Amino acid sequence: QIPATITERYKVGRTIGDFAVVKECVERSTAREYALKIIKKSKHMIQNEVSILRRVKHPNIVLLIEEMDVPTELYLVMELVKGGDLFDAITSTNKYTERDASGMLYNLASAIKYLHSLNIVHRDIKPENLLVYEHQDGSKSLKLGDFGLATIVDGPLYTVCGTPTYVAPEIIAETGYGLKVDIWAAGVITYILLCGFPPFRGSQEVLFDQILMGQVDFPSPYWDNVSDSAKELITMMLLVDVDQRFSAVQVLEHPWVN
Ligand SMILES: COc1cc(N2CCN(C)CC2)ccc1Nc1ncc2c(n1)N(C)c1ccccc1C(=O)N2C
Repeated sequence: QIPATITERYKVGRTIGDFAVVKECVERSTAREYALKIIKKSKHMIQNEVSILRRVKHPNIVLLIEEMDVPTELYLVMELVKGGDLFDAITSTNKYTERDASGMLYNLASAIKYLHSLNIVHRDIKPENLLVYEHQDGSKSLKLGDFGLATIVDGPLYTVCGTPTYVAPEIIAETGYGLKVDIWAAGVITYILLCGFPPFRGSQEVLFDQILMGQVDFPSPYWDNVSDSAKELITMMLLVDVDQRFSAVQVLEHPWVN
């Protein structure tokens, strides 16, 4: 049901992601591959995400190319990351080396640092919203996407959202939260990369009470070969104290990411 302007210039392919749907497409003039995200409309949440996607341009954030708006849906031509999401990559590989995990955290922290410099909190940083990028070198980067929950922090936020595995304890406590919930989610992800399981796993109230306690353990034998530098960084990212918890700048300054 797609407008002529899109089909005129793009050959729409298979669905690659399923509120919205994402499809593969080929730009006819160049044969270069892109992504088409189709957001269905109701008879304010879409306006917010496009306003964010218009402002965010960063090599580690999925780029918005152009918008085609019709009454029933909104069409977004977006960058295609051909690696797939990080969730599928973690399912196939089990765990990563410290060198691979540290380079991936460098990409995530770069995107978060850029977002926080705009006072944008993502609020949905998780492996399903990270995309693995294939370089010419064979090296792989990460790109952050899906800003449907992103918002500008002009004061403390209180709305509970995000996937519980990655949700910061201040969100669960409903006492107010800001940009640093993104750092906590990045800390949980880094922890998953280094060992293959989340730091807080629960049994749904068990998981929340464990996050609120925020006791990060590095169990044997899974963490025996992991460096103390990595355990220090993850610990500083997963601090319950919002003031002591690392900012994205502090994450990037840490030796393990350098
Ligand atoms: C070949 O590329 C992919 C393959 C798979 N599948 C998964 C299923 N498996 C059976 C085969 C491999 C998946 C994805 C991508 N790519 C991708 N490139 C760009 C996205 C995006 N997904 N979608 C889906 C997004 C997903 C999360 C966050 C943002 C986006 C976002 O806004 N954009 C614009």
